[PDB]
Amino acid sequence: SEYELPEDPRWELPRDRLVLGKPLGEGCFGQVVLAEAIGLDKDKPNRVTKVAVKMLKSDATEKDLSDLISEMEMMKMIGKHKNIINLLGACTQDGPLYVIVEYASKGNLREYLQARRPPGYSYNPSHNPEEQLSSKDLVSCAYQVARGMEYLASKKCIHRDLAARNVLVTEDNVMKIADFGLARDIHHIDYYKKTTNGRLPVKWMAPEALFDRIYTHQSDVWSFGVLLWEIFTLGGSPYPGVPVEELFKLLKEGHRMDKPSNCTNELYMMMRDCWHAVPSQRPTFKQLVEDLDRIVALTSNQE
Ligand SMILES: */C=C\C(=O)Nc1cccc(Cn2nc(C#Cc3c(F)cc4nc(C)[nH]c4c3F)c(C(N)=O)c2N)c1
Repeated sequence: SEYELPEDPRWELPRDRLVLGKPLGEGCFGQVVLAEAIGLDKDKPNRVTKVAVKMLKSDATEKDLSDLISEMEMMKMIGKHKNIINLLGACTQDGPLYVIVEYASKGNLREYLQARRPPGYSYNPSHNPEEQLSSKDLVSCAYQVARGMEYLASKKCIHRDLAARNVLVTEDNVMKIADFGLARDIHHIDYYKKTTNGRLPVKWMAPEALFDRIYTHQSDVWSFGVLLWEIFTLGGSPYPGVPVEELFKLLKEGHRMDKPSNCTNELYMMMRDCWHAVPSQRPTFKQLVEDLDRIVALTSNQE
């Protein structure tokens, strides 16, 4: 009420049409709760949709608020795509700011993959394992992420933290890139500081991002290579046993993670190409999409 929150009639949802439910997850993407929205779709005003609702914490500063507004406005400018988390609406009047986005019921991609490990990869940590993925399913996962990044890059959006923990999976097994709308911090950052889930984002950074804080579409392609490695280890942890100060050394001297046990030579070579030392020599997302499209069609669904 103290601030001028922007009301956009095309996106604004009355507060009374949002039935809030349980908090979602452990807060990696903010204070997010599950909800049911009534009549999100103006042609179907009596139908309910499950949605995720982002809000600010109790300790939120004016900086946290401006960031959430900016994230909302950035999602509008980027537009809709099947393979990103899409904006569905917002509540800016008669209460705290709510930003309403698509709900992904199967967790992030790392958790999705780990729960589908065969009991025979590292162990399956889920107490209720889910059915194993085919080789085609895994390549299709990579294809969908590539398609989401190709769309984001076409809108001049650089993700800067592309990783399996930032891909969410819907009930229909659609991959959606998350947390792309975020303004870049104006301060320098700590290379050793984990997120709230304890991830160590330096292991997804291209060397030019590591050493000189240069982020481009080409550095997202490097991260995509790390994500491909995460997919074919079914949620593995990159650079196992390598401390940060080692990692800096190792990348400079030109080594790269070893191929996952269950990964074709062709997909490993795509990983290695994404990890070209020279940014200009990496594939583009346009090329990756085309190549993964072809690989999906040729990859067996039988094992
Ligand atoms: C740190 C531990 C932790 O909480 N991990 C974790 C993993 C997977 C899923 C969840 C819970 N969860 N969060 C979301 C979300 C979201 C979301 C927004 F609210 C707003 C966004 N803007 C942009 C550009 N991306 C956004 C985004 F992903 C969801 C969900 N949408 O379904 C779930 N289930 C917690």
